Amino acid sequence: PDSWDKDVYPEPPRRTPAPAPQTSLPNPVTYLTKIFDLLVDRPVTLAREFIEQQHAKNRYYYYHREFRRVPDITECEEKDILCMFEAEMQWRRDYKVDQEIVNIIQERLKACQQREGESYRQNCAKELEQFTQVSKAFQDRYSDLGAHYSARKCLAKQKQRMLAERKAAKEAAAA
Amino acid sequence: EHGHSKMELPDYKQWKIEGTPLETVQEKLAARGLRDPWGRNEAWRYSGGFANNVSFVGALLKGFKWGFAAFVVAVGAEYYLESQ
Amino acid sequence: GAHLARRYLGDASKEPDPLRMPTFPPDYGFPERKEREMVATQQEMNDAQLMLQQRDYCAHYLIQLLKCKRDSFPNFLACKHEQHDWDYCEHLDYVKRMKEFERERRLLQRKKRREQREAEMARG
Amino acid sequence: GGVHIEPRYRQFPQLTRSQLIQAEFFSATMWFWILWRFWHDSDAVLGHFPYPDPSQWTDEELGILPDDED
Amino acid sequence: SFPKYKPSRLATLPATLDPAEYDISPETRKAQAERLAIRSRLKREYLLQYNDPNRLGVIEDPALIRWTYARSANIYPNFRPTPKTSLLGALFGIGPLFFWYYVFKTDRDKKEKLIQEGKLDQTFNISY
Amino acid sequence: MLKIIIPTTMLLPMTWMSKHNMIWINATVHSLLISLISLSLLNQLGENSLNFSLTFFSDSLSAPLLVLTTWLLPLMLMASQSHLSKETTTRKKLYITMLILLQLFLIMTFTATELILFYILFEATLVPTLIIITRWGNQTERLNAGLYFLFYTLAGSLPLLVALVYIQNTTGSLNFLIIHYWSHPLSNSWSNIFMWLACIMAFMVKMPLYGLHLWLPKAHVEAPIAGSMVLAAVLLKLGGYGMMRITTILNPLTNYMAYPFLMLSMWGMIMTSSICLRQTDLKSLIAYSSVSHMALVIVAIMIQTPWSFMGATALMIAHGLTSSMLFCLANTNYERVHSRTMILARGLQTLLPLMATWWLVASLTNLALPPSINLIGELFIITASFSWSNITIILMGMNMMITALYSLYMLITTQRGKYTHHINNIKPSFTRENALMALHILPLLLLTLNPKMILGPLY
Amino acid sequence: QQERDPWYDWDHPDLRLNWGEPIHWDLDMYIRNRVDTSPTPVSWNTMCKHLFGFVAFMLFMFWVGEIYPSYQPVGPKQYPYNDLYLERGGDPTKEPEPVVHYEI
Amino acid sequence: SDAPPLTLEAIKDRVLYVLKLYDKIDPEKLSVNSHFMKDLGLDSLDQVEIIMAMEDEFGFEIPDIDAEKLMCPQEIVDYIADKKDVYE
Amino acid sequence: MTLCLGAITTLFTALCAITQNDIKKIVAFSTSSQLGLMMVTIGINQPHLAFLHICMHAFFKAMLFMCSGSIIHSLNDEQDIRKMGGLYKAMPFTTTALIIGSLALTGMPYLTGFYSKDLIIEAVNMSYTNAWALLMTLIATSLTAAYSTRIIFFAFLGKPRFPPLVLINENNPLLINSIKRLLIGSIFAGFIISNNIPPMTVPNTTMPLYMKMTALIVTIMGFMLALELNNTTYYLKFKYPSQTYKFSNMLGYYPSIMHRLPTYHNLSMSQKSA
Amino acid sequence: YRHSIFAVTHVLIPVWIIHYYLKYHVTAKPYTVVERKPRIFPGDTILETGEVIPLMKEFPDQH
Amino acid sequence: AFSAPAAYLTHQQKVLRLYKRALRHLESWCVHRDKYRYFACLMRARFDEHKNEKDMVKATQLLRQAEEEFWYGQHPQPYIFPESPGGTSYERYECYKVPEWCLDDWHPSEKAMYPDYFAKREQWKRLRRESWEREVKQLQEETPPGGPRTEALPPARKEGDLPPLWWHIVTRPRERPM
Ligand SMILES: CCCCCCCCCCCCCCCCCC(=O)OC[C@H](COP(=O)([O-])OCC(O)COP(=O)([O-])OC[C@@H](COC(=O)CCCCCCCCCCCCCCCCC)OC(=O)CCCCCCCCCCCCCCCCC)OC(=O)CCCCCCCCCCCCCCCCC
Ligand SMILES: CCCCCCCCCCCCCCCCC[C@@H](O)O[C@H](CO[C@H](O)CCCCCCCCCCCCCCC)COP(=O)(O)OCC[N+](C)(C)C
Ligand SMILES: CCCCCCCC/C=C\CCCCCCCC(=O)O[C@H](COC(=O)CCCCCCC/C=C/CCCCCCCC)COP(=O)(O)OCCN
Ligand SMILES: CCCCCCCCCCCC(=O)SCCNC(=O)CCNC(=O)[C@H](O)C(C)(C)COP(=O)(O)O
Repeated sequence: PDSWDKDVYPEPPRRTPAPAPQTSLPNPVTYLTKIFDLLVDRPVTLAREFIEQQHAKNRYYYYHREFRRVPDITECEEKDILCMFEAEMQWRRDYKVDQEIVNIIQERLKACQQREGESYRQNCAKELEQFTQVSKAFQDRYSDLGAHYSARKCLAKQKQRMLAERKAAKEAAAA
Repeated sequence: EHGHSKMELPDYKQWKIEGTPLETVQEKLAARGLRDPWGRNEAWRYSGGFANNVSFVGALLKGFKWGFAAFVVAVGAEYYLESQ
Repeated sequence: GAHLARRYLGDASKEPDPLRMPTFPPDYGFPERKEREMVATQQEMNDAQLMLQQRDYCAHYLIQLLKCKRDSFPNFLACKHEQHDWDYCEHLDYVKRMKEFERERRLLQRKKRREQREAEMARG
Repeated sequence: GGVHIEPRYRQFPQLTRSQLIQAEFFSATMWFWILWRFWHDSDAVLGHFPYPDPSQWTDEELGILPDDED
Repeated sequence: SFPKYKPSRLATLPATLDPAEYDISPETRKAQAERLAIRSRLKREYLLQYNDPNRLGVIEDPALIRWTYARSANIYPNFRPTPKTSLLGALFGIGPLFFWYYVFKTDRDKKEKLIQEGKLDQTFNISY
Repeated sequence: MLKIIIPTTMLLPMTWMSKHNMIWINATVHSLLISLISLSLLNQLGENSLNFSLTFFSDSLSAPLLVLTTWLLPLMLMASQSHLSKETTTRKKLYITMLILLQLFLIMTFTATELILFYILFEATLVPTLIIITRWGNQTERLNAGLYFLFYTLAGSLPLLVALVYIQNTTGSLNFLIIHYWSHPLSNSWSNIFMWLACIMAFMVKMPLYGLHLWLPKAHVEAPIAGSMVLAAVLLKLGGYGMMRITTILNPLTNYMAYPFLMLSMWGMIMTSSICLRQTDLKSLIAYSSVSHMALVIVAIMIQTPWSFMGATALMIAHGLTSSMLFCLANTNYERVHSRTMILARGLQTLLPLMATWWLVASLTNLALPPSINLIGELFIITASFSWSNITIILMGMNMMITALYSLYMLITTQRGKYTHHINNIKPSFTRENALMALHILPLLLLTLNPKMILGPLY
Repeated sequence: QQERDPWYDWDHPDLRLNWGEPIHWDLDMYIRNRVDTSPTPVSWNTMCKHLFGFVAFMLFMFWVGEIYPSYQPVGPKQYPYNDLYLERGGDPTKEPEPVVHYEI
Repeated sequence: SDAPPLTLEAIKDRVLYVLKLYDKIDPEKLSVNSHFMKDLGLDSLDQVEIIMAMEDEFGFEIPDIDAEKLMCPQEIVDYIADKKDVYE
Repeated sequence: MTLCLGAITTLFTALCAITQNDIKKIVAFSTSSQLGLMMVTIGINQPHLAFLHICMHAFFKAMLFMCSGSIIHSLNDEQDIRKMGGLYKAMPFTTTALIIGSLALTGMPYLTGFYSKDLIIEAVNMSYTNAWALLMTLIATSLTAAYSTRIIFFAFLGKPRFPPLVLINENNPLLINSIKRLLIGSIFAGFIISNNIPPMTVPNTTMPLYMKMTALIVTIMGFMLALELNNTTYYLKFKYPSQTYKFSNMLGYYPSIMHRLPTYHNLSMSQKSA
Repeated sequence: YRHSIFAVTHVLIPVWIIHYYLKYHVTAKPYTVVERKPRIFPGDTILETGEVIPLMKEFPDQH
Repeated sequence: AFSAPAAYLTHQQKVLRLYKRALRHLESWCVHRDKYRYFACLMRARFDEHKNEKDMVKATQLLRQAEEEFWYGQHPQPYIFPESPGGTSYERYECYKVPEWCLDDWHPSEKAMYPDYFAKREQWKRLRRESWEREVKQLQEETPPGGPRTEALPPARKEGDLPPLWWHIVTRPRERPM
């Protein structure tokens, strides 16, 4: 279906074996599916088609809101309140988008395990690698901030991480 | 629609200890100098359709005869149908 | 089971420990060492997606049995021969495992006998 | 939805022939099924593949030498 | 002779095994007569109040009111700080708090040390 | 925000100039309309807040509490209609005036963009409730109860006032937005320890915290029915809202100052629950259950994680609704028997079956049956506490079990068994009481369909 | 209160109480829905000894069975591709050391 | 259930039927109003065994306090009828 | 842990069952023993076998409770097996269904209980587990046979022991049809379901002859022993019970102690301290 | 007659509503219904592509 | 149940009660009828051996060792009739028992159905109203001073009188109301 992007939600080509029946016996599954089609799919399709025509008679549009970019917290004065307000709003929007990225990756992982079946451990290794990376980055960004999180606290966490990394690199080089 | 049919009790002279384990009980009691005054009260438990018992193995083989007969018939039919 | 009684009431070192079996090199007995062969490839034995524990040397018979069970669906008693073949393959695999256990037991026996003989010769 | 049957008061109760024939029939089919399954499928109880005797195996296929070579 | 039955707190002695009921004296008979008398007086009072066609509402029970008042409102005026009361109160009111504080403080200290050393493996731990 | 405040004020002239026999009708209708109007506050943002003006603002933590506050008044009027029948018109108008004043104070409290204004209204709520408790109370202990309910409260919040002004002399502002944006860490000092204590103790005394809960059984047992409804449902949540608001300036001291209270809560939730097992009074039983639930909310707020806060908000809303329902049911029993003892009237399912159904639903909701919002809150708090320290589950688990016990105990003692033989004045339940029960319970089961509306600003 | 007379005409037949009689302090503890103290056929101490002894014996025997398991005279199950290395976890870039099964 | 609604005549017939199967009592002498101790010369133990027999006959048991003061077949019938709420 | 818990559960509950007098209590302890067997199966890493056993136990245990309810209703709400006598002939349909259900429960070959329980025992015998758990499972099988014997013997074989007014009646189509559907199920569902599902585990193709027949051996031994012990009740000898009988009849004394010692000490504290 | 109306108003209407809801609302979003991938054996052919899977390696067949 | 209790049980009553309990527990132990008959006659013979004993001290020393012997061999799971205080259906119908006075609260639309029943009910109410006023005076004059000594009531002695306190004994709900 075109309602969603196939690249953001990938799927293997879904090859299904042709049905060849060794036994002459008429299986009940085919006949049951034929009666189900005749009694359910046709009337449902007619109703959906009628609704779609009534919708096409009245077509109107809605748009995805675009947000500009604003200076973040790293370039705001100590007590300047307006720049802090704008930077905080921008950081919160980025946080929400980050949550949804993690949601997307998790969805791919959840779907793959079910889709693969009994061979999931070998098959889902690629998906697992992606979720591992995304979860690690998200954990570095936003873990242990607390209930009263803000852009200043995230920046402080990042600064302490960068200081630790620089000290470790200097120690290893000077070892 | 309920069971209002005027059920009438049997005659009490019908119940006798004779031919039941209660007679044996009365013998073992009289060998001591005693008697069972209620022996005729429970005689109805050994009189009617309750006289004949079934053993445990007899109970487990409730439908063995007809089952075996049907099995033999079916085996004969299958043998005669395959050897064709 | 008798092996349980022999190991738990007799000499524990006399008999193999199933957790650490085998304790002897495969080529110790004879240098021929014929290899175990499989029929099912990696990919088709993945596409059949049997189970990790059903993925053993008997897998081709299992795949044939599954093909039967899928084709002759309405009559669930058509493919019985492939069930028998898979059972036979598992039986042969189990007999091989029993042979391995017996070989390990006899090798331990002969090693301990050699140790006792060497001890006696060194003493005398 | 049944029929009228009165109590008996110290006699055997009344029985319909239908329940008797039904009980006999169902026990009969159970026993027929057991016998038929035993005849056609006997390996499920007595086994099918013989259990080999480990002591009967010769030393040649067991990969063992007569305690002198290796 | 058969093995003796030993009564306990949660499995009391049967009436038929009481030695008291076999030591019968006229004083005990008088006591039992008096107990039956007072019980029957209370029963007569209740039944007279109970069969009255005029009566509507609930027959107030002084015993029930006494029970609830004694359990609820009569405790503190009869309270006296004694060694038993003080020790039991201190134990049952202070010991659990300090026990749980020690447990939780110790657990959090070990977890914090592990995190600082880096060996805890918090992979996939996002929601806290 | 004035679109809710002004009608709540016009409720007073409407009540005072109404006819003698039309005060209840007018008050109920217009309270329902104000609730409908306040419902529009639920449309919230993931961004800052609904800053209406310099004085009032709304958030997704304030909005559910405001909606509950506006919705509770019609229920209190319906409940109070019965036991005030033989009362003069002037005194009935004064009763309705007390209720309206309390709602107005609560509404202005939950918006309250500044902290001294919040303190002033948070303290103004004391007077109408004190008058209601000590004036229209049945027993002779009510006076004593009122005293407790007052002085405890003030003893907790008089230091807070001092702390507040001190903050404004160092920070320069008490506006919550500026307080959030310019927050600074608290150094580990004795002065900062005592400032933390002053900031927290006012809301701990009103939660109530275990050991500071003694005023609560007294005030809840001795108050009239509307008093009990508002004390259990809304007034307990003032402490939760205040502690959620004020902990933004207490970090990182809260990391280690929370230990004495957490224990007091975690052990407390056990003790109070155990108390409910041996209780001869219905109102006392419900009050102690309230203490247990609010202790769980305390633990949530002190842990200070997003899941803790979402769970605490959900549990506060759910507990308000359920405790109000239980108090109303017990009052329906009391109006018939006049005794308030659990063991006196028994086997009422035989005489009042639909009321037995109401009892069952209220008990199940208290017992935290999924997917009710009670269990959503409790489960989120349990998960957050488990992440805090894995051993907490033990205590948590015990509390769950104990809760079920006493809940079903209260259901089996009063509804099941054989009826009391000498009580023959148990009339059939009126339409007013059944409507009251339905209006209590239907919003809970409707809210379980849209939980994000009560999950707070961290959703 | 489970051990009162069930055939007396109590005013509260379910609670087995009479109107006006003194009420025990712990009535809500003994209400026939809760702890009862009625005598039992077997003495309390004997019941405790038997229950504790059975449980302890079963625990000890389970530990003994853990020490002395039961199994079959067979070798370990053999799996083809380096003990199913790729299908169990994976790591296809590490070149794990090969294990070859013995044919006997 | 499907239990027939037993009547006073049924209770009396069953009580006398059970009594006649007691060989210690002569069937000719026994009457509905015949006393147990004086008119039939029976013991107290005989009375308790009679009460247990009636209990096993009717499927419900009589408290010892009530049972010990049932001395005629008529009052046993009356007791059973009052216990089971028998109209006619 | 799962294996050990299941083993102790099945042994203890069957042991309590073999000496009960209430028919519903006997069936309840049978259910608990079967659940213990299911958990034993879970412990030895056979989840699909446990699921199959769930599916078959549904059929035959449900129909067993059907039959118990039929007897209880027909004897005017009497549940003790002491007061039910000869019901083999007085109620034939009820008798036949129960005999079938007891045969299925005790793992009679080619019945609904065979295709699960036989495989359970085979898998437990030929796996790396406790010796104690194995022994408990085998003794539980014997005790299962024992209490099935007890039910049949005490409710269907002897002389009648119910009150004189006979009210026995099965002749209602609802009861008959409801019982017969589950009877057909508990006869044929084993073969049908086993042959229709795909292979979900490696079978036990080769087994020692005595190990293949162990389940039948223990079941027959339990049958014979319980029958012989029940046949001594007709003897004109009367002796006081032993300690083991009192232990098994009062449910290992667990409901006494545990429903008096903890609860008391809790409620007491709840009033005295808290 | 009764069974006809029962099957119409208790089976057909719910299945119609559920089928419409699944086919046109639940399916419109990704990963809402994830179906287990069907088994492929040596010797089948795929409808979508048509390639035939090669047979196995002719294991030595005897008994 | 119905009968008013006494202050104490005499030795005769205690011996009879032990006899009844022992017979019941023998019946529980001896499931079959003939075996029970044999052992019940044996117990009866063993029971009346001391029937003609005269002194009180040895008779009370008996019935005591007898009771200890009972408690040793008391069948931990005795047979209980289904409706007895231990049976499986002891209070099964106590949830279907509704008091009569509930009918006073019926809506007149409900009372419109069953008009004959409520006419009879009103006649019963008037009868109770007169009888109670007579009963109070009868019980007042008949009772000894200082309170009753037993909870046993006198019958009606006049012509139109009714037994004192009869309303709540006559109008029991039923044994099986529904
Ligand atoms: C590997 C080789 C393979 C071959 C193996 C051998 C082949 C078979 C050999 C048989 C061996 C024994 C089988 C017979 C069982 C006995 C039955 C019997 O006669 O009972 C009558 C008799 C008393 O009868 P009663 O008092 O007259 O009853 C009054 C009426 O009869 C009231 O009666 P009722 O009408 O009310 O109801 C009757 C009911 C009531 O009767 C009872 O009271 C039942 C109680 C005993 C039966 C329980 C047996 C199961 C044992 C498992 C226990 C596990 C260990 C527990 C640990 C406890 C720790 C303290 O009895 C029954 O219904 C039937 C009973 C069971 C028979 C059917 C099953 C038996 C076969 C299964 C067992 C062996 C085969 C296993 C298969 C696998 C192969 C290995 O019971 C006994 O005396 C018990 C005998 C043995 C018990 C041993 C346990 C004693 C523990 C004391 C302390 C020990 C020290 C511990 C130290 C710990 C320190 C911490
Ligand atoms: C009544 C029912 C409950 C109601 C609420 C009760 C809860 C109130 C609890 C108040 C929180 C804790 C109070 C003080 C916490 C500070 C930590 C201190 O106690 O621990 C040690 C402090 O050592 C000693 O405790 C010093 C204080 C000793 C004197 C206090 C009295 C102790 C018991 C009094 C309890 C009375 C409470 C009720 C009062 C009415 C740490 O050693 P140190 O490294 O050096 O100091 C660190 C702090 N610095 C860095 C800022 C300096
Ligand atoms: C229901 C009962 C509850 C009772 C309330 C208990 C909480 C008590 C909280 C303390 C009370 C005073 C709070 C202080 C006001 C905040 C302002 C502040 O902290 O400023 C500090 C001042 O802090 C203080 O002065 C506090 C001193 C305490 C004096 C009053 C003691 C009252 C009793 C305290 C012990 C009990 C505390 C816990 C009780 C728990 C509840 C029972 C810094 O002052 P500076 O000198 O300007 O800066 C230092 C650098 N030069
Ligand atoms: C399994 C259960 C085991 C039970 C074990 C118990 C064994 C029982 C053995 C008891 C031994 C005795 O008899 S103890 C003997 C107690 N002492 C006497 O009996 C002396 C005078 N007897 C009486 O007064 C009686 O009531 C009597 C006259 C019989 C009736 O009188 P009635 O004219 O008013 O019917």
